[PDB]
Amino acid sequence: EFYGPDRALWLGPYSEGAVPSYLTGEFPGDYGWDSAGLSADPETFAANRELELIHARWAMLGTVGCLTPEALEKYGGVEFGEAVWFKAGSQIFAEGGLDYLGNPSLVHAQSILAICWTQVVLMGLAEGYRCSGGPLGEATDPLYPGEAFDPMGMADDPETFAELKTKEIKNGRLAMFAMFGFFVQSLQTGKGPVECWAEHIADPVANNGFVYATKFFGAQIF
Amino acid sequence: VEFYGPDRALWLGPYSEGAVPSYLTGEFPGDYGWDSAGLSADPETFAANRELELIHARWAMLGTVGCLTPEALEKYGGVEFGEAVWFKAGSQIFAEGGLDYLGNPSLVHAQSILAICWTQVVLMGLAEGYRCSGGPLGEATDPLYPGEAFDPMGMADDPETFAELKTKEIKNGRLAMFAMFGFFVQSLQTGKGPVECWAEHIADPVANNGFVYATKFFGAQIF
Amino acid sequence: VEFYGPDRALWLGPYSEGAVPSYLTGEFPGDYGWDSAGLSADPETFAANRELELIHARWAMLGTVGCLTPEALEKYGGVEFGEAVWFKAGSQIFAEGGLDYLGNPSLVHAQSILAICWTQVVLMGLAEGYRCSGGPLGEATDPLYPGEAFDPMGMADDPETFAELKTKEIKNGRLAMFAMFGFFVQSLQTGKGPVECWAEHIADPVANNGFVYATKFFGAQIF
Ligand code: CHL
Ligand SMILES: CC1=C[C@H](O)CC(C)(C)[C@H]1/C=C/C(C)=C/C=C/C(C)=C/C=C/C=C(C)/C=C/C=C(\CO)C(=O)CC1=C(C)C[C@@H](O)CC1(C)C
Ligand SMILES: CC1=C[C@H](O)CC(C)(C)[C@H]1/C=C/C(C)=C/C=C/C(C)=C/C=C/C=C(C)/C=C/C=C(\CO)C(=O)CC1=C(C)C[C@@H](O)CC1(C)C
Ligand SMILES: CC1=C[C@H](O)CC(C)(C)[C@H]1/C=C/C(C)=C/C=C/C(C)=C/C=C/C=C(C)/C=C/C=C(\CO)C(=O)CC1=C(C)C[C@@H](O)CC1(C)C
Ligand SMILES: CC1=C[C@H](O)CC(C)(C)[C@H]1/C=C/C(C)=C/C=C/C(C)=C/C=C/C=C(C)/C=C/C=C(\CO)C(=O)CC1=C(C)C[C@@H](O)CC1(C)C
Ligand SMILES: [Mg+2]
Ligand SMILES: [Mg+2]
Repeated sequence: EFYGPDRALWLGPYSEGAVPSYLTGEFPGDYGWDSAGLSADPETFAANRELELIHARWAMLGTVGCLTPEALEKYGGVEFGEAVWFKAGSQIFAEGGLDYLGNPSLVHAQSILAICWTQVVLMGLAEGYRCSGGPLGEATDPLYPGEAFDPMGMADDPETFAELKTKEIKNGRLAMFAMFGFFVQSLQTGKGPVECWAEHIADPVANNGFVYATKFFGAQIF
Repeated sequence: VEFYGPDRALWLGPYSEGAVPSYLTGEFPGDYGWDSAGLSADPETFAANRELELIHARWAMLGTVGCLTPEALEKYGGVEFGEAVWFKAGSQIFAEGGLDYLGNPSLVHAQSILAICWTQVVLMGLAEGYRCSGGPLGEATDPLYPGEAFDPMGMADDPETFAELKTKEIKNGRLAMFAMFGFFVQSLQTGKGPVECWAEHIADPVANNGFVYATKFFGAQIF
Repeated sequence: VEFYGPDRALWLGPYSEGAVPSYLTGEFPGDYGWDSAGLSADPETFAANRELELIHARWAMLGTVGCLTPEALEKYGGVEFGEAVWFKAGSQIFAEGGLDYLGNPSLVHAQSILAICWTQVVLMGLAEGYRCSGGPLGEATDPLYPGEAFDPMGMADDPETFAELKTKEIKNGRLAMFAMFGFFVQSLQTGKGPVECWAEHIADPVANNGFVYATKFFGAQIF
């Protein structure tokens, strides 16, 4: 019910008139949603599927990456320089630098210029290998190469492969949706996601988003 | 006719001849031959953008009247709202007394934004669902012009005047969208309501115009 | 030899083939095979985007020289402008005496912002009309390369050097657009002019670089 003509659509029963002809159920995540007609061209639709999933993979890492140090500081008694994700980058400018987990023996980076231009070379080469191949194999598929990147062979079965593609893109869209939550939540409340959540569950009727509705993405206008 | 077909009005007047794409043929309402960014070269995308544009235009038409009415009512009709300016109207739900319609505490008198929010989700969620796939008030025969229960006075029964009404609708809407964009930037830049801006301007148009606030970037006084 | 056709230079160097869309074949200037978002898969849109890009590149090329000239002239040529920094240059029309060209009160000496604005509307309005459909300086034979009155020195008469000049034009223009993007973000972040940023940087590059302002979001010091 996630592929083919009898798949799930993005409006449930009210989908009978809101699914374009080119969204036929072939690709993962096809809920028949393209109201803006941005993927009518088959080549562009291929590009947007590549844009979407690559984003979804970064968001999946992002939600765990943003929540982990804040959850470790608030519930694991760990002492980071800055454990909140939107302030975490700034701990490179403090005295002592960026000590991993607060431990000065771990990483302990002192120069943002080294962090920056090391990432440029590594990610520059790594992304170059993604489009045209490199040390860890040939780029047989822009999203699912599954050579060195499927060591446990979880994509070997063609039938479960089709279902795993669905699980990947649905969890990824949830992660992207959450990362967008982090962004506006941080501008609006000024606090980290863990702290936002904790404050909310304590008094959900009083600790929700509408408390900050008088600000425009942080800015207190009017 | 001068709003359809090959001799219709174009978006550059006489300087148009060389700035009209081949796929803008004069078929749909509002076709002034303007798609310089080639965003509607695909016929299917063009179909979506016409639906986006008109659906926007209908919200803008309601918006301009919706934004101006309580402010015009307060400034010239002596009505006492909690917040009569559109961009401050939402905040009245957090004020004491809540959202009193027309200022009357016996009208609406809403106290909970959470109730306003999740009521609109259900009502608009179904209403938009009925728009794409039909529902209680008929079948969604056309994404923009169903005209069943939504043409009760049958003004679209004549094919010729129907074509002229479609033109009037999309032109008034683009004017409304263009005006709502005015509301947005005027509020960020001046901080006042549209009615007050209009009144202040005609008082001294040479001194009360936009360039007084050009040193601010959409409200922010940078540099 | 290496900027057109199948053996041209691409936007990822050796890692490029397999990251070049089928519709980027080497025919047009600047074709490094970069359209990862597939925004130009449609031939007609791709035609529009090439016009958007090049017209921007020409405005950016004029922009970089226009933004750097008064700031470099004021700080290194002993010239006294009213406001020599580009993002402050527009505001000098609101000061007393107005916009004196090069600071000399006998040059221009504009006093009305409304006069500058609505003269530009008429002049640029007609000029852009002449660009799409032709006019006094000839017919619009080509949307980007008319080369009638706009190639008086006939530098594009040789077909081979024309092909190379087209390449140089788009590469210098993309650098200018990329640089203008630098001006925009640099001014929001640092609050200083491009020349002064350059001068401050070369004095102590390890301490006078962008990361000093990384805690601000395009000017705003949030968090
Ligand atoms: C003959 C001259 C003629 C000209 C030049 C135009 C030109 C235009 N028309 Mg047409 N029309 C003309 C005749 C006619 N029009 C129409 C019917 C229409 C219609 C329905 C519409 C147009 C629209 C437009 C605009 C669309 C292009 C654009 O956005 O450029 C503008 C781009 C620019 C770069 C101009 C800006 C210059 C300005 C000085 C910038 C200001 C500087 C700021 C202060 C600095 C900013 C700072 C930063 C930080 C923000 C454009 C101004 C459309 C419109 O209104 O969209 C806006 C539209 O919807 N025209 C008819 C009836 C048949 C005509 C009769 O001859
Ligand atoms: C479908 C559709 C149909 C219509 O027809 C048209 C349409 C409506 C337009 C269209 C709809 C489309 C929609 C809904 C679009 C939505 C897009 C969204 C929300 C994208 C979100 C993506 C967000 C990402 C990648 C976040 C990555 C996080 C990282 C990096 O991995 C870090 O956190 C890294 C990190 C960590 C982990 C810790 C910190 O310390 C430091 C930093 C660097 C911040
Ligand atoms: C039916 C069904 C069956 C399946 O079997 C399972 C299923 C699929 C799950 C299920 C489907 C269910 C469906 C359709 C769910 C639909 C949910 C919707 C639309 C809910 C809408 C929520 C809207 C909200 C909270 C508004 C937030 C605004 C705030 C507060 O924070 C601002 O302050 C706004 C604001 C302001 C004022 C200023 C800005 O600066 C910042 C921001 C935050 C933007
Ligand atoms: C043509 C073209 C060709 C090229 O090739 C490419 C191109 C250049 C891109 C392209 C050009 C495209 C152009 C010009 C795009 C312009 C877009 C614009 C301005 C759209 C504006 C739309 C805005 C809307 C719907 C307003 C809604 C208002 C409401 C809702 O009713 C309320 O006020 C509701 C409301 C609220 C919520 C607050 C409360 O207090 C009460 C009230 C006031 C009623
Ligand atoms: C290989 C090769 C071969 C050919 O033969 C010749 C060749 C082609 C030349 C050559 C090609 C080379 C290649 C591939 C070059 C690659 C270069 C790259 C990727 C450069 C990386 C740069 C990254 C930087 C500095 C980050 C800057 C951001 C800052 C700090 O200044 C902020 O403040 C961040 C910031 C924040 C945090 C808050 C916001 O508000 C504002 C901003 C500014 C965004
Ligand atoms: Mg044109
Ligand atoms: Mg030609």
